[PDB]
Amino acid sequence: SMKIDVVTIFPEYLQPVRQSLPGKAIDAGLVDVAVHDLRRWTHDVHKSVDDSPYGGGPGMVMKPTVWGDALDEICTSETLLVVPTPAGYPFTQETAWQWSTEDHLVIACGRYEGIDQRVADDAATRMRVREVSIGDYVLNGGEAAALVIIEAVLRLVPGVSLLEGPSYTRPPSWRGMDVPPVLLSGDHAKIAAWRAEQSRQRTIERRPDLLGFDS
Amino acid sequence: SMKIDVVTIFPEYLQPVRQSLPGKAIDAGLVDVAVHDLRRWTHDVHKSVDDSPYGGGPGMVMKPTVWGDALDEICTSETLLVVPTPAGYPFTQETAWQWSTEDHLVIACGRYEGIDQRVADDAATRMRVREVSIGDYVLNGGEAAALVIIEAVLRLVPGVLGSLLEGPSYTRPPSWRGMDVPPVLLSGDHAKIAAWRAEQSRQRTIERRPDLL
Ligand SMILES: Nc1nc2cc(Br)ccc2s1
Repeated sequence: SMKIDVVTIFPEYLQPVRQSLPGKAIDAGLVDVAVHDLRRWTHDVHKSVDDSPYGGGPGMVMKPTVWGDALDEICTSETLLVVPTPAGYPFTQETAWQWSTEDHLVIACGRYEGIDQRVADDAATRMRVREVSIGDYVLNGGEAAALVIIEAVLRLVPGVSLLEGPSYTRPPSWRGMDVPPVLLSGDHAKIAAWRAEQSRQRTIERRPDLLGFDS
Repeated sequence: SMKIDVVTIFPEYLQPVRQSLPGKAIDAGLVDVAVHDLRRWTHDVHKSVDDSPYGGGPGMVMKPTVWGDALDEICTSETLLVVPTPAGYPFTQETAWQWSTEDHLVIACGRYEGIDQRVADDAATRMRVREVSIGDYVLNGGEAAALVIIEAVLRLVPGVLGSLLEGPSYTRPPSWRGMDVPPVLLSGDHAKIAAWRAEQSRQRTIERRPDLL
């Protein structure tokens, strides 16, 4: 049984956890996902969570005070605090396997130009903290990255390289395009070999890095 | 003017997109996002969208006849068909910039075991097709990847959503739980601040992303 808490100023954006794979995992009781509005930990009537950056720069930075109070309430020393950010360590399949065995993930979703660095620094004095990037692109906030991380982790929880090549299903001919004959041949060895080859050939074309080549 | 059509068996998943859109952008006709339930194009009373893989193996493959009908209705010659898949070319910020000037994106969300490859192959004979991965991990389906792609692309379209790594950021208060904001940031020496930020970026990139150097 895993607990996932997500902290965000847009709790509505996390509603997709209730569908597909995470929804099934929740219904099966293998995971509990709770979404928290960060503004719950504010005290002004304006419910401010952001302020201008020290040292200059565009945009706003999320205040450490509000985050600190939120994480104080939600986290324990056993928590794995996950902070999605384009500046993070890469989140990979290996990371997903690692986190699949955790009792408690707390995902802090930033907005504006990110979260005051002291939030992660302070949290790291009492729990494990992981700032991670899900890919080399910029979002407006961490919420979609939280959903990706939850999807990647939950499908690996007990109870739930190379690129996969093309797959096919019925009918054997469609619009004049035939399924590769070897796949219809029932020869397990030949099919295995063809699939292995297709995998390695797609990998060299689409992801040469995976095989130790440039680009 | 960008139109995005998303096709999925989980249309409710894509609701945050529509909710993410400022009314000003919609009323100005800058953007339109539509979500379509793939089962609209099923043929049978059981609304079947997948079937066992030829050549054997685990999982299911999505049916070409269903997807072919859906894309025939939704796509035109001007469409950029986007297919999220862990087996794709990498989706990066450069991709997002490229796609931000497209008139029509159609995002085909399938299970990771895949859509029958003839769907993309057929589509590619009359439109541009891009099979892409958003990272080096497997998701059960393309829906969360579609959310990431939509957000990364649309935030680059003026007014729609409202190298080295970035270093740390700070705001008030100047001291919090025993930690002070780096005094250089309060120095009023803006050339020095820029140099300090450059070094913080260098250190963070070496530590977290040595591949970038
Ligand atoms: N690719 C990603 N972009 C962002 C932007 C913000 Br603001 C917060 C988290 C993330 S993860």
